Amino acid sequence: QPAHLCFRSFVEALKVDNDLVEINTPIDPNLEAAAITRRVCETNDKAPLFNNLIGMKNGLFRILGAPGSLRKSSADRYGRLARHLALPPTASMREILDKMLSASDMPPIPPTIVPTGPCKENSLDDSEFDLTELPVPLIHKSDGGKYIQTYGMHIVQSPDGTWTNWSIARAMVHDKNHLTGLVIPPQHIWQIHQMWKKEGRSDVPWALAFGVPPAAIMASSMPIPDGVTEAGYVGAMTGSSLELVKCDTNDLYVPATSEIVLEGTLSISETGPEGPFGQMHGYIFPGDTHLGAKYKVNRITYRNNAIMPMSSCGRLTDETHTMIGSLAAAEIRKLCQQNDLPITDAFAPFESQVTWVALRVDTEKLRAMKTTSEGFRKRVGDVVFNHKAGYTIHRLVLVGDDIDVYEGKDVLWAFSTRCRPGMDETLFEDVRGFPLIPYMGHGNGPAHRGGKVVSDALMPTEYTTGRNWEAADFNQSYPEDLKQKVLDNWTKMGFSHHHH
Amino acid sequence: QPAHLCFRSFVEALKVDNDLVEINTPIDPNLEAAAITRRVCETNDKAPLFNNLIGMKNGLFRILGAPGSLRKSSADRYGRLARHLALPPTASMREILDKMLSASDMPPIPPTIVPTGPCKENSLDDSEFDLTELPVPLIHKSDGGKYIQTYGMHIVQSPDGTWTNWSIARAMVHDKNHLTGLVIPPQHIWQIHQMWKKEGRSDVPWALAFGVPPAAIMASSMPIPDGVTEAGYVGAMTGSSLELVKCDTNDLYVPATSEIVLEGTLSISETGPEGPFGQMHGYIFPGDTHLGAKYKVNRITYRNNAIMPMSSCGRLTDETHTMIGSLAAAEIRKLCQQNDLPITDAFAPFESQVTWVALRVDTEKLRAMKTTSEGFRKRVGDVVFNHKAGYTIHRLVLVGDDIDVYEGKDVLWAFSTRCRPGMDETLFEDVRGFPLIPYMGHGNGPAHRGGKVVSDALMPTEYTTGRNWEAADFNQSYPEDLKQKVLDNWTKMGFSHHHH
Ligand SMILES: Cc1cc2c3c(c1C)C(C)(C)C[C@@H](O)N3c1c(nc(O)[nH]c1=O)N2C[C@H](O)[C@H](O)[C@H](O)COP(=O)(O)O
Ligand SMILES: Cc1cc2c3c(c1C)C(C)(C)C[C@@H](O)N3c1c(nc(O)[nH]c1=O)N2C[C@H](O)[C@H](O)[C@H](O)COP(=O)(O)O
Ligand SMILES: [K+]
Ligand SMILES: [K+]
Ligand SMILES: [K+]
Ligand SMILES: [K+]
Ligand SMILES: [Mn+2]
Ligand SMILES: [Mn+2]
Repeated sequence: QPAHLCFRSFVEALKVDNDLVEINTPIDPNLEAAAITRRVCETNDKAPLFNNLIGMKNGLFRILGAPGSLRKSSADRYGRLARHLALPPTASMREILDKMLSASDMPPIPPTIVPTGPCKENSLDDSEFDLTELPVPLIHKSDGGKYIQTYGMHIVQSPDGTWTNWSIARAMVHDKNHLTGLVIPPQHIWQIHQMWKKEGRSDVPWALAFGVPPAAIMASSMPIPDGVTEAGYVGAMTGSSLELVKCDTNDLYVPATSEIVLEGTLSISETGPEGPFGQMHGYIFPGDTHLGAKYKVNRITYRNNAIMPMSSCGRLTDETHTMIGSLAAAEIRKLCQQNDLPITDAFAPFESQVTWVALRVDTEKLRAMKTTSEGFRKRVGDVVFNHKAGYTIHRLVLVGDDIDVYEGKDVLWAFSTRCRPGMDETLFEDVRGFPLIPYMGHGNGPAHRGGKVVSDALMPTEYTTGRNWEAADFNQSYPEDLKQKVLDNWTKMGFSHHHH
Repeated sequence: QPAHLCFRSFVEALKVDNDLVEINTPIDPNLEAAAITRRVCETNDKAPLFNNLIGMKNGLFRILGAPGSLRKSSADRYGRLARHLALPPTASMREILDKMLSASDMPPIPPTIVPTGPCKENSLDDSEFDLTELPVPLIHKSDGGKYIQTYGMHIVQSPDGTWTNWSIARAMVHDKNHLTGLVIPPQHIWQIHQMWKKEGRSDVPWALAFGVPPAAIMASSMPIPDGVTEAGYVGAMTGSSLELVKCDTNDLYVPATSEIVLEGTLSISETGPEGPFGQMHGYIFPGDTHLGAKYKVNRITYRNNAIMPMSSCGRLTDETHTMIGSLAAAEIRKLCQQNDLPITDAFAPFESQVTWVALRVDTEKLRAMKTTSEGFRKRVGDVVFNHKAGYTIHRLVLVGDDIDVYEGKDVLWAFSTRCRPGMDETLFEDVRGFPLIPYMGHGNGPAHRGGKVVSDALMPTEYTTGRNWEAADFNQSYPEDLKQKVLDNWTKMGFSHHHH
């Protein structure tokens, strides 16, 4: 099976790419696996495959860390991401985001039901598993539980059967047969939970699939629109219908090659302690436990020699930056274009801990609008911050055509030099805030409202007659024939490879 | 003579450090020298010494580019700066800034007058030079003139003789015997010019010395207090009295080993076209010529085989970032401590294009003040933004004890995650602004007022009971014995030098 359609094939692809280290000696799931993974993420090293987990029993489980993290070289920086999508490993960020947006103007390709697949190779009923006995990792030293769920896909369906959502949301082991996790607005798992709660008749049929098709975990991490079934979007994106098999104890459908599948229910009434968790902005507040949603597990099915993917998230750079930030940015690009705003490109700079999105403006288009910074800031911020795709993002930075939004150094340059503090910004206090950001949920103001800003790093003439500066840099402040002469004589004179 | 006391010795020190490239083939001062220098600055390469300048006549002149720029390795990153001050080349930023502040609580060491020195080896009178015939560089393609003055020291004295100031301010050739340049408030050259203008009797006696003692050019770049003679400050800092020789045509005194000396007058009445210039924020606005101050040159004296230092300034990283930003930060640290604020460290992040200063707070001290973010922001901003040492700085970022302000990644992390936009900031509109920043002088609001902000990246409990988080990073989220185990097994497992 292809790497983008089968997680086991994806692991082999990373091996073959010399982007994997197989660790075959015993590693403790209590902190050690995650500490190695954290080190990998902080240094852009090879992904670790832990083949010998202390406490693995009857095939459950190996761990792959850092599945969507960065590579060290510039040339294949995003190569792990590319391998989720059948793209060349030297793909740029723009190419990866365009692949994830491509299905937005295509008919869905609904999934294909097959009678079995590798995820049915083994099963454990209600009397045969205990989630507290599996080698679930403790990811950070102060975490409030063992976070089994950092890179699986929650599967829930609307009561009327018309929408089946696939998403990533964290969950931890509560007891032998229950998890607790985050289910918060405006996320689709929460929106669907609310529909079940309003109907009031039963708990939500649920499945959690780990080691799913890499293209499916990417869509799981992307804010595609309300009511759109991720399976059909991924089918469109990849050009192929995804093969799904029915759960044994409910009527949901899971990827046939899922490594591990939990089947059960998401309660419409019960809660349980959840968190704290070391999270995407780089923090853990020890002892900050709150009540989260509660899931009951009725059945586990799994592949022979099952592998659980794990994100050891926190400070730069891991899946919470490369996937959450970038895929929100992509959806924000599209949303702005659909609202007739002249946005060409969007990216969440890693240096902002993916709390900012830089929006590259087609300033020829802007000039024809004959508008002003105040008006334009307001319009952009009303579109993005009143939509779900803006949820996680607290600062939008508008930049002109000379800035590459995929390069955080240039975004930082433009923000620092072109946006006058106060005057060139509009604050938004009556929008949904992201409470996970420390300055929200642990800050001075309301955890769930406000704290957002549009910062205009367009210069005045970009609205009127055109750019009226040149950069004071080697590229822009010297003529071409001089530049080339300097480059050609560089090593001759005494001064000091693209792949490496 | 020691490197920190003699520019010629400094050049030799860079050679010996393998931090120089001597270019002995012909290089054009029209753009080529500066383009090589710009490339060096953008890549942290070795400093270029142009020994064969097209148009050099009778010893005037060789050029040394990038005299205070960065080195490529992390271990001796600031080594060129260290060599201005007799510090080891592996000196940290904190050590360099502490050396520049050290004379602030020492008695001055006034200079020593000697009868001659190397700067008198050659001279040209009123009938023998023409500034338009010297190999003055064109630094950027759209510059409004040939900027002879990017790394010399202007020397002016108060009318009453009590204060002699040394400072860097840009100047360009106007004609055969005049320069034009920036002389703007609140800078000391402007403050002294105003005193002469108020007296109204004559033009200001002036000298411009190039290739001065490296320790003197550093103090020239630092906002030491009003009325304090830089020579005596440098004498205190270095522990030695600086040797000065009298000018031939006025009664000012220049460093005895200056490479090149211009003697004349700064007009109290005349102006002339000046700029545009590719400047420290990375921009040039072509055609933006304004009237600047006018200097008359009566005499040139110079060393045999004179070398003119040159800053090819613009985008990161050059002397305008490493010296202007850092030395302002140092003075701001001191100013805050003198006003009883609990600041331990200050640095202008390069990523902000040196428009921000991050202030590290001793949060034990802060807690004992029993204050609030609003009050504390206000107090810090009133102290810094109403002083000259805050002139260039438009954003102050307050951070707690866990942030290393010398590491821009950590400053960016804390600003992005701990400061709520709007709520955690105070805008200052009734302070002096820095008009050179594009969003000031070419922006939407008054070029000379406002546009400043204090951004509080202290968390709420840092004012009350103490830090209540741990970072979700390898250092803070794993116990010590685990960390060391991981590091010790790193290469054994399969994963991947301080000097490199
Ligand atoms: C890639 C990725 C995404 C997320 C998460 C993680 C990773 C690795 C964790 C490591 C598990 C950390 C956790 O904070 N986490 C997470 C989460 N969204 C939540 O509601 N709850 C969460 O606990 N997202 C983001 C969501 O996946 C996206 O916002 C997506 O858009 C949701 O899908 P949908 O509602 O649009 O269908
Ligand atoms: C290191 C350095 C400092 C400065 C400059 C440059 C370099 C390399 C130029 C490349 C020439 C660019 C120019 O923008 N420039 C410059 C300038 N200050 C100005 O009033 N005018 C200027 O044109 N400073 C800053 C000043 O040197 C300091 O602010 C110092 O504090 C002044 O001394 P004082 O008034 O405190 O005595
Ligand atoms: K999704
Ligand atoms: K602006
Ligand atoms: K000075
Ligand atoms: K704050
Ligand atoms: Mn969805
Ligand atoms: Mn001074």
